[PDB]
Amino acid sequence: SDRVLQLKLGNSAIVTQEAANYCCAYGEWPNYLPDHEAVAIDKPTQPETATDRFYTLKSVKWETGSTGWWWKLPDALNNIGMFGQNVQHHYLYRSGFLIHVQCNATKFHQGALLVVAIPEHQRGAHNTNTSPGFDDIMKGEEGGTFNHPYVLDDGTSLACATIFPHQWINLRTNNSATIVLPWMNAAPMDFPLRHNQWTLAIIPVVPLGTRTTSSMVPITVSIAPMCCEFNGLRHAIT
Amino acid sequence: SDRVLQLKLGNSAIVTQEAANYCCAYGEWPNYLPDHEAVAIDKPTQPETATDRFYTLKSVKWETGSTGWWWKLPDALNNIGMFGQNVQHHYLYRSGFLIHVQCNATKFHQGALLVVAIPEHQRGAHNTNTSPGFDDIMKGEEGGTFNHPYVLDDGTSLACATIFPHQWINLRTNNSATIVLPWMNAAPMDFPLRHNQWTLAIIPVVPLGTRTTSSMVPITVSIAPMCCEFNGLRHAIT
Amino acid sequence: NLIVPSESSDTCSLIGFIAAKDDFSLRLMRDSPDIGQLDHLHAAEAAYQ
Amino acid sequence: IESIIKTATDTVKSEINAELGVVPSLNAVETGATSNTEPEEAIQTRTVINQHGVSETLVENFLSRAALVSKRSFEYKDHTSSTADKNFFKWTINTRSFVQLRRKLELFTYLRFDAEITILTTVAVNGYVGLPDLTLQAMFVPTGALTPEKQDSFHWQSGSNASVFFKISDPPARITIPFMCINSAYSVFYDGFAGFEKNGLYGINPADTIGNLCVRIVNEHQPVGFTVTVRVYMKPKHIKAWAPRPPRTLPYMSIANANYKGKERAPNALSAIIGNRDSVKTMPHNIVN
Amino acid sequence: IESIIKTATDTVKSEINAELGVVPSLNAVETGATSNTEPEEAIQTRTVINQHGVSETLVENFLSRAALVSKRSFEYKDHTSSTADKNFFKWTINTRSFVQLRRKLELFTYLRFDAEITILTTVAVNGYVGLPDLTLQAMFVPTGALTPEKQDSFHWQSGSNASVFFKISDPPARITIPFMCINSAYSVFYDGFAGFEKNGLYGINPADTIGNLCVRIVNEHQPVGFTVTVRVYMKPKHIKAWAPRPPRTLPYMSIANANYKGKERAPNALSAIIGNRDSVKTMPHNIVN
Amino acid sequence: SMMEINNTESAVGMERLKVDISALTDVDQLLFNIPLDIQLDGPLRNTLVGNISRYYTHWSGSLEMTFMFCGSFMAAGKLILCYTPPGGSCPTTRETAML
Amino acid sequence: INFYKDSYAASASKQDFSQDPSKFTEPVVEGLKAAPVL
Amino acid sequence: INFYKDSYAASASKQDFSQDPSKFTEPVVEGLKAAPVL
Ligand SMILES: COCCn1cc(-c2ccnc3c(NCc4ccc(OC(C)C)cc4)cccc23)cn1
Ligand SMILES: COCCn1cc(-c2ccnc3c(NCc4ccc(OC(C)C)cc4)cccc23)cn1
Repeated sequence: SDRVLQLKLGNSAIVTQEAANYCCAYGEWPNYLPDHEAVAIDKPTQPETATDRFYTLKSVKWETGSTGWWWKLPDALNNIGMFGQNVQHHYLYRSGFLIHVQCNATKFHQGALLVVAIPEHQRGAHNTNTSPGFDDIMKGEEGGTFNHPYVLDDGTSLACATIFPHQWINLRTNNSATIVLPWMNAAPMDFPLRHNQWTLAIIPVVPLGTRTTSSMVPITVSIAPMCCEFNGLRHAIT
Repeated sequence: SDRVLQLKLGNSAIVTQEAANYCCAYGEWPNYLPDHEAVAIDKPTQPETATDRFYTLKSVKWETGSTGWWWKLPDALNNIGMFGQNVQHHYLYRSGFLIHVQCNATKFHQGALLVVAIPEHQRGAHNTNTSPGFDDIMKGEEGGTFNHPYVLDDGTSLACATIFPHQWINLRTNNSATIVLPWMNAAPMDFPLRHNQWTLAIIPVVPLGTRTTSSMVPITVSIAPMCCEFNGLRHAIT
Repeated sequence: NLIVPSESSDTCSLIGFIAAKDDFSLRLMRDSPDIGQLDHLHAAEAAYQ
Repeated sequence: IESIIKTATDTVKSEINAELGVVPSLNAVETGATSNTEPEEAIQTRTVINQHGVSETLVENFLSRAALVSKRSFEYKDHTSSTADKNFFKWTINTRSFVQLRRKLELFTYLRFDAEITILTTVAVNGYVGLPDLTLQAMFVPTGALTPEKQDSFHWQSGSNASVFFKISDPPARITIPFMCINSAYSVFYDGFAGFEKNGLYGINPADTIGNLCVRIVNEHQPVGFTVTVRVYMKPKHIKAWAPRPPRTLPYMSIANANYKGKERAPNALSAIIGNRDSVKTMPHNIVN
Repeated sequence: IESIIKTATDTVKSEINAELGVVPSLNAVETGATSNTEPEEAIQTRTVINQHGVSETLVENFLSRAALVSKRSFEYKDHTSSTADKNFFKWTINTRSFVQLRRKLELFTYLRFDAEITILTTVAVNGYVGLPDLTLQAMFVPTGALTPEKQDSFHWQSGSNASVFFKISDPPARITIPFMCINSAYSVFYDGFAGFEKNGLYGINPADTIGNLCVRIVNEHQPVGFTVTVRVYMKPKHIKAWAPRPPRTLPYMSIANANYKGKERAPNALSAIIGNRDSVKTMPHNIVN
Repeated sequence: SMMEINNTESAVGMERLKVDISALTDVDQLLFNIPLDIQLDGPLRNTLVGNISRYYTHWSGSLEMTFMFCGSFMAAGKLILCYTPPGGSCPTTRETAML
Repeated sequence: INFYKDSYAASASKQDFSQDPSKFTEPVVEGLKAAPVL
Repeated sequence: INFYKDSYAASASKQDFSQDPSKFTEPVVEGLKAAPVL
């Protein structure tokens, strides 16, 4: 039963026939900001279906030498569709996210991806005292690659990364992963261009392998913002 | 009493201390499309305060030789703020409008402007069989000037234009005009880039005159869309 | 991507289908431009013989 | 507030006024309201019980009169050598060709009506032998249906088009066409463009397209030629009308647009709609005895 | 389940989904069922109260339009020297000769209907003297009744055949013929042979045979020749229809069979029904600005 | 009923009713587009909805397109199918069509 | 007399005497006094 | 208006709004769910 899943948000829908349940991060579901937690007193815009829909990013190729991939939220979506437009015209944003990761192969392929959503993934640099710069962090829709996935590029470890909300794509078992992220911040709202709440990380702990004829094995990320609110309307930074 | 007026919509407000009541066109007030009149079955976006706010256009100079000025709606707003962004990304739009026209002078000035909102102001050309072209009609935010205001550029007459929703700015009496426009179309919604529901016309039936020292006497137009709805989300035409 | 093992065909087909939903309505009947004739059909004259 | 009005209003008798703070003859045109001064307030009046009906200015009565919309003459003859309407014509249906009907309709922005159509046919001998009692076929060809190419083409078999067959000796042929707009009203004026590109027609709402009227003589040609004239009359009925407009003042130029030139001199010149008088103090038809 | 449908269905507003185990956009075409995905399941919808009627696609309205089934011209003259329809013709009744009516009927496998028949007559002088107001006789000759051999043969005395006499100056003659199949419906298609031997006609159900229509001019010939054209129109009414079919795509070849050739190139060629585009990525009428 | 999406030269008869998909070595690639004009000649004309609608002039309401994948059981893949409301050019890139 | 099945075939409807001229003569938000009007 | 004795003479019957499209759209023995359909 729970190997099939359909997700419908706005004008977008995704079906998978090979799910492994799905994760709700820390058991929460996204919600709008209630009046007893609100700070900014202006009336928020809540675009609903214009923003709360799946956006598909550019696919990445799974190759035998891959270290893994990451995308930061909201950064990866800040220039996409009506979510991007609302981000660019408003000082403050808030949302959850629905993350759906897709990777299929044959019954003769093997490989395992850890799919983990990390809150406040503050990156370290390797072998220097200088902190990471703006262009090291803010990759946008393309995302980044792990330098040292074994320490999550932060001097901690991959081994303990299962403390974060996660699933696996084990090619023998499943072809997709789904994680639902609530709003995860110390403030009730934030400036979308200078802080990332969540980092999606996809790490190949078991490498892709087969003895069939090789095909390109892509990994595709689809993300739906959930319960988007925006405050402090002005001209677009853009 | 009814010489003072305050209008508040979204983050914008206008006060006038020298109004002459205000016009509600045909006695209607703007409203959202009810379910028993709706055609398009997708859920509309209703941005509220992001769109339903005053936009101020570029001012025009009142000069002794002026023929008058016109702006077409929604055309004049199709590139402004979040109203423009919603227009560019949606196939269908609907709204009312709040029009506020501003012109002040001294107690030694005289002059009278007819301020008239014309539904379906289909323009004619002078002295040719060829219909007006796209660039004759679609002026955008800058608007146009009347060629022959005496026949409203349509072979009818200025004299009977008071059948349309209107006010006067008579400089002796008042310095502002306000007209509230409902949705005025044969369809419940329309494509915003190819049809204009309303034309604002400002025509100096009595010319500006004084014997004081001359100043620039500008006319300023502020327009608030009201109860905006958009349907058929896609990529921006833009 | 389309991903297949060596013993499957490397090329696969879609069939597309269309239908109306039950919110669908048609109006103002006309002659369909799909059919026409330039002459009498064969044996149409023979119906008079 | 809406009310039912069958007759013009009564006048009540009125007295002398002299009330401080009450000035019913003063008004403010700048508001855009029309003057509310009543006659009883301007002068001393008598009582008049007013029995004049208002039914003849009902919009239904004003517009529901049959008017000429189309007039076509063509030769009924052997056409083998002609270069011409060869015993049939096609007409693209419109309301803009005859100015008397056009100006009345253009008093409104939106109209919803059914159209009563009367088709009148007349025949004359070409330059006499008597007049033939011909049969005609009119066929309505909607948008995207094929129009006939010849008098005898198979399009006239009319499997799904509505056709009416009528004789010249009959009373005029008559049919009603329903209100057929894809909107709830026709757009009498259209401040817009018909297509999604920039080169489409200005001023014609695509939503209002009726179609084509195709009329043939059904008889084979005679040994001699005749001229046949077809006149089409439209009467709007079951009318709703919205947003009254300034009437047309300058002569119409085109069926396709509102373009204007004016007459060369007043009246109805572009510079002067009303004809001139010698001065604002001159009374042109002053009674003198 | 049968239900009464007068208008198109309403749309209900819909929320965000994200339910495990529920996939309304996935379907199985192999079952032969059509997709049951509703719009509310595919996207977020608003509420729409839908008032559009569906009466114009009723099968009664779709088919009950008068269409040309037969058209014959013949010389009205002294025929003593002619070799020809000698002031009369015989027609073997069929629905297959005019493609617009034929294609609509062939959307169904079985039809039951009564036939409203309108007979329109027109006359022209042979290559002018005026047109004569002739009387015509149409006689229905059922299966196994004898057809007339001459304009003046005693078969026209019509003791038990139904005849209608009509003038050219009249309105078109009109009669209704009942549903007369020996089965409960006409077989619009017939995958079978008409006779108990092997040489009988393929494709025509003998059960559907109507008979012959015989039309004469009743007047004796004039001193001069005229050409008379008779047009017969059929309107089905009181219609029941069963088993809808793929529409005809290739041009009809014959009244007697379904034989096909196609047009020489697309559209409606045997190798290509739809006209070509440059590629599956080419948009032929792409808007560009 | 089947759409004639592969209405191209070098597709003959039955070949016009299917679209062939292959493994690609570039990401996000366009596979095909479908012209939606039922009046003009295109993949929708010779369909049950198409043929019946062409006896009429006016139309309203929603359409469904269903696609059946006919690869082998061992074939895997994900497609995105996009409808763009009118006003602009047909999108040629996935991050445009995705909107 | 109307024996046709479609109701749009009927003769003209000359019976609707409802009027509301104030939607054209007095489209002001505050109704005017019969005090000075400004 | 029908003064003819035979009932087949009557005008057309445009009043039967009964439909059952499921006999063509869903002729399956087991009705489908709005779970996966196979
Ligand atoms: C303010 O106006 C803007 C709206 N607007 C309405 C019409 C209009 C609608 C329907 N009909 C029309 C007609 N009717 C010709 C006709 C059609 C079918 C016929 O059918 C027989 C052949 C069976 C016969 C005659 C002639 C002229 C105009 C019309 C045009 N514009
Ligand atoms: C889908 O279709 C397959 C079934 N199908 C029904 C018919 C049909 C039935 C009855 N009639 C017909 C007719 N009627 C000519 C006519 C007959 C008798 C008349 O009687 C007067 C002389 C008194 C007049 C005219 C002309 C053409 C066709 C028919 C043919 N095939």
